[PDB]
Amino acid sequence: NRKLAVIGAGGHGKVVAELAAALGTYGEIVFLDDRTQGSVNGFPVIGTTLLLENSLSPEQFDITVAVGNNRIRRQITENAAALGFKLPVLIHPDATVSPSAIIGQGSVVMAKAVVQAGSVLKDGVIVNTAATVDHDCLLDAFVHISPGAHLSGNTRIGEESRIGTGACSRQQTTVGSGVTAGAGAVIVCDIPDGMTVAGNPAKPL
Amino acid sequence: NRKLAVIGAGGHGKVVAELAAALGTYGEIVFLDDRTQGSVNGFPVIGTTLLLENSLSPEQFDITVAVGNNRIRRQITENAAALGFKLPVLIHPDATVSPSAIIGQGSVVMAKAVVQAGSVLKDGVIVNTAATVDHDCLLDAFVHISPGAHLSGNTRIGEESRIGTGACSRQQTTVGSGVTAGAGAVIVCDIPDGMTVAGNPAKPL
Amino acid sequence: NRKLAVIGAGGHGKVVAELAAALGTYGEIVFLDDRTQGSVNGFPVIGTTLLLENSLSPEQFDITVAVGNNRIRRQITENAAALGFKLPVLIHPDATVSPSAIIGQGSVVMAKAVVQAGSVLKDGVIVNTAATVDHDCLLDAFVHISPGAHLSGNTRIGEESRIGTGACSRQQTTVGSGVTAGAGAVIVCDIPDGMTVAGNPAKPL
Repeated sequence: NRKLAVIGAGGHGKVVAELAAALGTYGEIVFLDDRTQGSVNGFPVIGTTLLLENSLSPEQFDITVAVGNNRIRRQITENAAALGFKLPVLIHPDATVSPSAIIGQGSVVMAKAVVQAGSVLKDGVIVNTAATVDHDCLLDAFVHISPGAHLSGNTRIGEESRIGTGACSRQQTTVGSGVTAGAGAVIVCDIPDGMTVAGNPAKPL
Repeated sequence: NRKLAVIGAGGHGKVVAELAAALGTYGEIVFLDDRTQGSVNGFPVIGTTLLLENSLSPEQFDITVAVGNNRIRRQITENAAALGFKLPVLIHPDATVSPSAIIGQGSVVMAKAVVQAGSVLKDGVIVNTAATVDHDCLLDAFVHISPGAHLSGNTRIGEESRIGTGACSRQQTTVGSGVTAGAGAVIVCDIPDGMTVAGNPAKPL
Repeated sequence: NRKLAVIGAGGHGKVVAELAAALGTYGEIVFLDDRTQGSVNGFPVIGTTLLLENSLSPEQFDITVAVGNNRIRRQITENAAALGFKLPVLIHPDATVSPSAIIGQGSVVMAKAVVQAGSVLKDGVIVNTAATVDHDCLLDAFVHISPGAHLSGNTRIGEESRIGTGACSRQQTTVGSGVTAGAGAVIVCDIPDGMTVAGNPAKPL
């Protein structure tokens, strides 16, 4: 489509809108947001999220959901998909993505991020600024790999998990679903579903 | 100006001189240094720092202060500014800097570094090799973000603070002025002025 | 040479083969491997490692040894060199390598990696995804700097040492030979030969 609607005009949204602008492929980039009006960082906020169900045509707008919170991103993305909107994979020109990587709709790969050979990312993943996902990783739906986090080869990350800024994993580690790993967490073993961990090595909080 | 004088021909200076050379915009790049003579890494050392006040014309030379120590960088930069020299912001071709970032004179952004949307860097900041400054950060004057350090969104770093190699911050953290955070420090709360911290999480030393 | 044989078709091998493909300089890229047959990631496995001594001509094939294990990489690389094969330094287009860096045969520098001014890398080094080696470092033979690890200026790393994913060093630190530093290790002092360390700060295990 000629236009992109970025849902969420917070800080993450600003970065995503600049990423899209850098691609040079959209005729117009706009925000939907429920808390701010006017324009943000030079992009217009054309309305609230009610426009998605009520106004925007999937024949005119692509959608990206720029919400950091994984549960909310999931809810909005699934609603957009259900309404028939395209959810482009947005990859910054300064990211490096392997030609053998597979990346699901609605995912965003930020400046300086790397996704290596054989990795599989499901829907709505964020690989944030300078984060790396090495070969043969599996990142399930709505996972957030925060800025500067580094996953070793063969790391699996379960659905909706958040891996904090500057965190890392040892090779062949498995993180379950709904896991929170704090900034700087050093994941050296498998982490069960629903756990919050932090530290070096990462331990339950 | 056609020429650049890099003050400081140590290791940091070598990297800064190569950064400038990569820009392909200067007719000549030279060093001022007080400890070495001849040439360093193929760039001539044309004299000591006494040339700044006594010899160099601001109509012919731009200045960059390639001194890692934040206090000394401050002293020399302020002296250069007072003598009317231009202090270009030097951004490596392989850095990514947001078009909405604001960066003060004399700052240096190294290869693979990223500065994201809405960030404000004051004078004489170093964002070193592969360091990232995410959206809406504020880095005050003569801050050094060391190689591979990653600041989350909305991180504030006070004047002259040094954030060590591989360190990181959680979102919305505030580091005061004159703070030293050691290599690998994981900054998970606000850090008062003048403190030295290290560890995961970062604690006072 | 017109052709490249990548020895090792595991995950590391897949990344190395894609790196070579990105260079656009080889007429053909193939694998030797002892555990897999057919093709891997779209590159043919033309035989086992017995082809090196018995079949491949050094007048037709360049060799790279895509084995993560430093001792095995050393053994195979030294054998290839002894049989007269060229062992190109392979640098990903998205890596940044200083024009004043020196890098020994058989070394590999991955996407987003940086090697800064005055650094010296001996034979068979791996600088993995987004790892950085700052100015004036010395990395001895068959060292592996894992993804996202960051070495400060003037870091020396002894022969065959493995520096884990997301690890970092303080400036002017010396790591001995045969050292293992775990993922996330924060190297703040010198590490004697043969030691295994981990933690923040890195301590013996």
